[PDB]
Amino acid sequence: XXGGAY
Amino acid sequence: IYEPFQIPSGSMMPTLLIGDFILVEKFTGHPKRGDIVVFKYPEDPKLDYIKRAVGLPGDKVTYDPVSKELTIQPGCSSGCENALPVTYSNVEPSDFVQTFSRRNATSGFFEVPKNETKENGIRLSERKETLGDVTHRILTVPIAQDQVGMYYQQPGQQLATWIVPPGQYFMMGDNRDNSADSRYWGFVPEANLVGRATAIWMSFDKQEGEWPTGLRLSRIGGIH
Ligand SMILES: O=C(N1CCOCC1)N1CCS1(=O)=O
Repeated sequence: XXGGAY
Repeated sequence: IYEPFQIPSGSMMPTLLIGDFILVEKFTGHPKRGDIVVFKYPEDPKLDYIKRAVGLPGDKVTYDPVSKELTIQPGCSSGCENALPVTYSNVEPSDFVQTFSRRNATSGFFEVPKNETKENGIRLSERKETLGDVTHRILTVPIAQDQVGMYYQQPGQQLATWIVPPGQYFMMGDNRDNSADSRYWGFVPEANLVGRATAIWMSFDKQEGEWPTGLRLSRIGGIH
């Protein structure tokens, strides 16, 4: 994972 | 099962800060009011968003752009009739100053001792917001006001008032004058919910779009 969350 | 996410923006300040790396507990059932939730952005579900679930199915939610307070009436498909006790503490200075900039239409956030002044920037206000039986902090910007003309208006409701459809949620960011949320784009379907953010795994001192000074190990642990 390690994606962004806006 | 846990899924990690990085926090690139200030929309959930002071609760989550830019450079925080959170852990999400994947959801069955269902968010409670006040839960911090990662979800697929409805209009572009290739994007994950993180906000607080302020409104659950059936709630009549109303937002006052001047006092910057919510009113919530549950069990209200139409249109109901029963107020949640929503109370606010008194406004006080927050730990942050927001300073605006140019080349990269943007703003930066700076943690400033409350006994200090930053030369350029505006100190954000802070309050605690209690939604029934759960309480969290919110930041507001004194010179900012929501332009209701930009609001999502639900079909047949007046502006700044929404009735949450069955199977859907109303999401709001804690940094209330700096958050593009349900006020602007509508509800979040249940299917779109990934899970509840329960902890900070790691944290870095950083600004949006740059590298970090250093860390914030004091932040590792449960989310408050
Ligand atoms: O929309 C948002 N960002 C988050 C990450 O950068 C691009 C867009 N957040 C919602 C308002 S914010 O705090 O700028």
